[PDB]
Order: sequence, then structure tokens, then C-alpha cells
Amino acid sequence: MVLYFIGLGLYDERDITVKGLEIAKKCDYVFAEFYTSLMAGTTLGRIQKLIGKEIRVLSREDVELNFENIVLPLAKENDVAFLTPGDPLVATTHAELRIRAKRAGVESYVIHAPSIYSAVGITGLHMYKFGKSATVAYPEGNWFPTSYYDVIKENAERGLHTLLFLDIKAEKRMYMTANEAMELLLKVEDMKKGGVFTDDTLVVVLARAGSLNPTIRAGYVKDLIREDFGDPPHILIVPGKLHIVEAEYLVEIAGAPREILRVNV
Amino acid sequence: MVLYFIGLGLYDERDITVKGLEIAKKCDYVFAEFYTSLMAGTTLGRIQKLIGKEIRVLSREDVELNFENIVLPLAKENDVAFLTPGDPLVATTHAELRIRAKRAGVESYVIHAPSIYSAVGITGLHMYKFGKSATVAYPEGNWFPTSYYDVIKENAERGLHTLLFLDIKAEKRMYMTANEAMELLLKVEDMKKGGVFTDDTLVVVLARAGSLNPTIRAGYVKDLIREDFGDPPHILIVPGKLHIVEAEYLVEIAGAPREILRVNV
Ligand SMILES: Nc1ncnc2c1ncn2[C@@H]1O[C@H](CSCC[C@H](N)C(=O)O)[C@@H](O)[C@H]1O
Repeated sequence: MVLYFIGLGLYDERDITVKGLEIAKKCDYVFAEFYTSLMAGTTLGRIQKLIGKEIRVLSREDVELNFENIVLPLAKENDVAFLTPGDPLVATTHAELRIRAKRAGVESYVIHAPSIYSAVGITGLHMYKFGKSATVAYPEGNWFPTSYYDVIKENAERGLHTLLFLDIKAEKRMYMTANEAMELLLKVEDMKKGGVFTDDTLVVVLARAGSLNPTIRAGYVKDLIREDFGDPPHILIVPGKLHIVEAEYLVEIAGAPREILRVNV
Repeated sequence: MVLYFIGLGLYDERDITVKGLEIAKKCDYVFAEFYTSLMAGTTLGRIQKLIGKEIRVLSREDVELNFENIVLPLAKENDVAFLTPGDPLVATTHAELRIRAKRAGVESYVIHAPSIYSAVGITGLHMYKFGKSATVAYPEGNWFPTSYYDVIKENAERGLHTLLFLDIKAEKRMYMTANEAMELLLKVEDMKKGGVFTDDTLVVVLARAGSLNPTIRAGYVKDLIREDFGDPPHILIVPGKLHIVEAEYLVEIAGAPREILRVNV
């Protein structure tokens, strides 16, 4: 009678950890959500085949409004698993589900799996230099979110990199590209004119991390805003002042302009 | 003609992803390093048996001085795997290794695995609120490094959490405890007098992340500094001002005192 929060990783169904797979295969009931992130290298079928169980997919409303009604009840008489893309507790509101489990009298365990928060390291940027993170959300109605712009500003001032998650509307199959993210930023730039993100700002694009051949590209906004980075999911990074070694990698591995090798210290 | 950087994960031999394991199996040669960090919950023996191949361990010098002599030569006519604890390239050094592969005309691919950078999410603290990170190193001789203290100040000043890696002497298999780290910080505070770390500061200790039974504890330094958090590895976190839901998780899941629901929110 326990509940397992198990991560499925970034791209493939094989991005789950061995530990996560052994445990999932022995659970009586398996649940999952696929709205917090996009797994572009697999299908629900392959995952089901991998763990050999039928997976009941839950929507954002099932989770946020009825997790303790749909999942926890069974978790008292059986071993239940809740699967999510990437790492199970990286979504802000997921950790709260453990509280719901407790109050319901159900013990829970967490099995980690690859997550962009860690996988960004493939960009070559020093992990310790990453500051506060943010998400670039789609504008809707008269509502135009801009908080993410200030996050970049605050970090850059301290010479820290900014990890930017791009928005996703799973039920509408809408996944923001790095290009769409850049456009929104150029706009907020005109709006706030703080000199944070312009055609000359250097950025890094990471698309489909977790796959064997992710797209890692670095360069100035003017030259990348129009570039094709392949299928989603996309993540966008606005680096702060670079260390020479970071620049070297970005140039040799992400095809960035040779000029960034000249750090203006 | 290919080199695979495969992450082994957090604690034991099952923390590697299924993808990582399968690829390691189909590789002709398998190397590994355990100088950047260790896998406290397993042994080279268990790992070797899981992969079903002999694993040649390389030292820091083997890698830093002769990686292109030991590893790359074989990767030109074979599929080679280089296993590392955690997630590859999160070590500030491994990134350049990809450049070396390129210089030697060897293509490289990265297979991710959970790292503390993402795993800290199990503390219930919002991932986006983590700022700059630091490592707490031991003072020795007439050298007393204290920059990690400064990092905390700057993060908390902006309401951000500080992830703190504790010193490790991999080859001597010695780990700094959270208790030791707390003691060092108080000593530093006693010199800097910045109000950054005191008996009343709220901290979070995460021990044996990746295990099914990790130790997650939150509370004031005065009460945690002599508490036994179990066997290493230990991770210390100094949270900034908390959102109510973060506080509730620390109380419900990490046993923090109710006092935090009014003092640190
Ligand atoms: N392989 C990948 N490449 C680029 N972005 C990714 C990604 N996997 C997830 N993301 C980003 O993460 C966002 C969801 S935020 C939750 C993150 C998730 N648990 C993780 O570990 O990554 C997505 O909208 C997407 O922009």
C-alpha cells in the first residue's frame, strides 16, 4: 500500500532509471500525466510495453483537483505508481501531491529521472553559474506575462545564466519554440527598454535534450531568431558573462560565433 | 567510431537509465571515473555485474592528462563508454572532453542520468527559486575559503535558495557532513558578521538522494547542527524566504518545526 512518484526522463521511454522500471513493473496500478512536459521520442504505447502495464493517463484537472480521489484511494490497498516526464518533483505543484498522500495516510517514495534542470549541463555552461529560472508563457487575452524578463535581468546583472522553460498547452498540442520565445522577449524589450534582450544578446538553444542527437545552438538573437531548431520540446538559455572554457565549448560544440572566444574581462 | 558519456545516477547501480545500461552493454569498451564523485550506495563490483562487462577505472590524471591516449584511441574503431556518477558534464571539467573527442575525429553522445541539481526538488523547495550554487570546502593551513558564504547572502538577498555541495575527497572516500558544513558556516558568520548564517537560520539537509529512503530534514541550525543525518553523501541547502506551500512540505515531509510557517514565510 504505497505510492511511487516515478520519473520517465527527457526523450525516450528508456530514459527511466533501471530502479524506476523494476518498481513500475511490480506496481498494481500505474498512473501518469503528460501535460507538464513533452516526451518527443516515445508514445504511451511503448511506455506501456516497456513496463508491461496499462497506464491510466490523467489530465491537469484530474491531478490538481482529484489526485486524492483518483490515485490515492487505490494506493491504500495496492502499490501504485504515478509517472511523469522528466523528474517527478520538478514541476512546482507536484511536491504538494506528497502532502495530499500523507494526509490520506499513504506513504510515498520518489524515483528520480533525467531532467532539463540537470541536462542543461550539456550546453557546456557551468551548472553553478545558473541563477533563478523562469518560464516564457504564451500571452492570452489582454494578459501579457513579462516576469521572465526581470529574472534574466536580475541574473545577468550578477553574471548568472538564466534557464528558460518554454510554454506548453498539452491538450492543444502547442509547444513553444525557441523562436517564439525570442520574439516575445524582443517585444518585452521594447516595452521595458531595460537593455536585457536584443538582437545582440547571445543565447543558447537546446532542443530535444535526452535524445542522442539534441540540437545545441549558440549565437546572437538576430541570427538565431529565424533558425530552425527541429521539433520540440525547446529550451532557451540566456547566458551571463561567460568563462573562457564555456565559450570554447559553445564554439566547438554548439557552433557559436568564434568572436565570443574574446571575453571582455 | 563513437564515445558515449553515460551518467550512473545518484546512489546505486540501478540509478542509471535503461538507455544508459543498454548502450553500455553494446559497447566494446567501458571506462569509468570515480574521482569527481562517488556512488555511495553501490560498488564497482555491483556496477560491473549489472553491465556485464569489465570496467576500467581511470584516475583524475588518467582523464585530465591522458584521456586522448587511453579512451579516444579505442573509440576510433569501436563503441566506447565513459561512465560517470550523476549526470555527465555537470562536473565543470568533463565538458572539454567532448572537444577532445572532436579534435580526435571521434563523435560523442551524452546519456543523461539524475543529478543533485534536479534531485533537490525532493526537498519540496521550488526549483525555479534556486539561485547560484556553491561548494563548501574545508579550511586548511593558513587558507580559509569563504566564498560559499557570499553566494548564500546574494541569493537569500533576492529571495533565492542556495544549493550547497559538501567537500569530498573521492579517492580517500571521505565526505564532509552537513554538521561540519553548518559548523564552518557559523565560524564564517562569526568573521563576516553579515547576518547570513546563525543558530536561527533555516536549513534543509538532503542525504542519500536517489535512495528509496533518503534523509530529508528541515529546521533551525541550533537544533540540526548536532543531529545525525545518517550516512553520506550529505547536501546542505539554505532556503530564501519560503512560499507557504514550500513551508508546508518541509513541515509535513521533512519534519520542520511549525515555527517556519510564520517565521520564514
Ligand atoms: N528534452 C527537453 N528539451 C528541451 N526542453 C525540455 C525537454 N524536456 C522538458 N523540457 C522543457 O520543460 C518544460 C516543462 S517544465 C517541467 C520540467 C520537467 N520535469 C524536466 O525534467 O524537464 C517543457 O515545456 C519544456 O520546455
